[PDB]
Amino acid sequence: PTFNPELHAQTLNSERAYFVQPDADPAFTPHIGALVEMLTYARLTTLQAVEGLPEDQLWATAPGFANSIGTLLAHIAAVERVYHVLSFQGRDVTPEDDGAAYWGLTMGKEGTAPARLPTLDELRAELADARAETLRVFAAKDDAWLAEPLGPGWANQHWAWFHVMEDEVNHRGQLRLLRQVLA
Amino acid sequence: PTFNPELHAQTLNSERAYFVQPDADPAFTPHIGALVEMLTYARLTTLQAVEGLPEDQLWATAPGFANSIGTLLAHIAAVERVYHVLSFQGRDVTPEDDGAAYWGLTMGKEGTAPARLPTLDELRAELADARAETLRVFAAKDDAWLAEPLGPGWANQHWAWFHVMEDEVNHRGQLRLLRQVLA
Ligand code: NI
Ligand code: NI
Repeated sequence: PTFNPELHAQTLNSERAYFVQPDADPAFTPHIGALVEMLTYARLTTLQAVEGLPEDQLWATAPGFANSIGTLLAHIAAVERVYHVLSFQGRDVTPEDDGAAYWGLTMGKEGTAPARLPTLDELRAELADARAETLRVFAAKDDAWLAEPLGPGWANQHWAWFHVMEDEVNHRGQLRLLRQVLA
Repeated sequence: PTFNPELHAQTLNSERAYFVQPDADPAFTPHIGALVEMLTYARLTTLQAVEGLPEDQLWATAPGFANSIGTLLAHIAAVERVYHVLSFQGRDVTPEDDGAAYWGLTMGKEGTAPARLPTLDELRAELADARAETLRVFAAKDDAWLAEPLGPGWANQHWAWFHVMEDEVNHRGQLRLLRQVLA
């Protein structure tokens, strides 16, 4: 099996979003399944935080908030893209080889900037596309894989994917405050 | 067995902090073990965020930041205390029965305020004390328990403890920005 969205939370407006069910979906082994639930919840809460945002506020900053909502959304997707390289391809990321991801990763300070800045819809599409790739690969792996060190070292697979989730939540806390300042 | 701190990350300055090892500690069943690792990592990162903070900044606010660092640290501990009630005792929390926790939970707006505000050391002691109680109880439970609905309903045990971790990380993102504004 592959990821079936109907077996996971699709909205925060349901009791499903408040259950972590590691065996919900036969596409995933148990620890991987638990990660999928957590990643799903983190993404639903990121999207709720920016839902309805006036588009003229997307790149706005404020005192104490050096990174705009758009910058943070680019960053969240880019961290996932970076971990596809570290976790799935097994190599370190560089600005040479991974320029777009590196730009997102570094809040636009390094790497390769896009030709024009993305719209909010494009940012959400890139978030979804990154996540689709994660879930594709997760369906191919098992919990023994999750215990392995990363190819480039210094962490294990379980931590790496936890970190993708945790960093999203970290920046979503920031997004909540910035939106409130701007709006 | 009960929680042995030597079997878990004790510092962010070690490769141990970047491994999630659900079977590290015989005190815990696998999904519970994974939560413990995640909760541990979240707490280490909260403490790093406030380490060395000048104490005169503890209750300071700034434009866009209605909740001070002290308020957020009180909140993080209080959410854990609230979940001890919901998860372990099996009842809803009220301002009548859980006044101190309710004050932390609500950023000081409801509930029962302390006689005087805590110092940074006291805030960290309360964080540690709350966590000790969590780990005590986790050693008594198994993964079947983690799948159960909460007694007061609306979530499962697995989600509840995930949420304690995730909300900490959310507010730690806020703490990072506030400290940078003040300092
Ligand atoms: Ni980040
Ligand atoms: Ni909170």
